[PDB]
Amino acid sequence: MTEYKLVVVGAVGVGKSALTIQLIQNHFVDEYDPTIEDSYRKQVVIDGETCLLDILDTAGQEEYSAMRDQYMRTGEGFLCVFAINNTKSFEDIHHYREQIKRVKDSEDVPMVLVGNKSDLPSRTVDTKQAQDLARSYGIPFIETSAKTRQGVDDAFYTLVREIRKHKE
Ligand SMILES: COc1ccc2[nH]cc(CN(C)C)c2c1
Repeated sequence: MTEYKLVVVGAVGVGKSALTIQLIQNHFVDEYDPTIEDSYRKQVVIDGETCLLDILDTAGQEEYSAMRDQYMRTGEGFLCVFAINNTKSFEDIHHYREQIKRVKDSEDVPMVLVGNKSDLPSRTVDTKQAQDLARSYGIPFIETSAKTRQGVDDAFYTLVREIRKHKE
């Protein structure tokens, strides 16, 4: 069995744990908890292929800068989930992108753009502009609300598809 190695990163006020737990045990928590290092490993079926995903939830606080630059070339995919309600996290993505490219040492890298809190009428991040920004890198942008769970399953399939395309 192929063990997929990926991590979940994001800014403050995104609610990353809402999306992870939703797929892990189908549960949604409204409470906010700054998960520093929480393991979310589960058997996932991708295209009829049951595999083990080493999913880890990591917080992106400035308190851990050196620790965050310690190692990065040990992950296949970096789940960068932002919130459509947080315009800061949307613009911050550029910084994260630059960081990834710097360490990856390669431009050929499969990535996707998923946004959380799409169930909020308080939209700050425009989908049109997001599409343009995503198309600049060649990555797809999908709105994935954890509360109602809209297009989250399908989004995960596409995320892994690009990784498989990179494999072969
Ligand atoms: C770079 O740190 C990473 C990246 C991806 C990973 N997949 C699995 C692991 C290890 N696991 C114990 C979290 C991991 C670490």
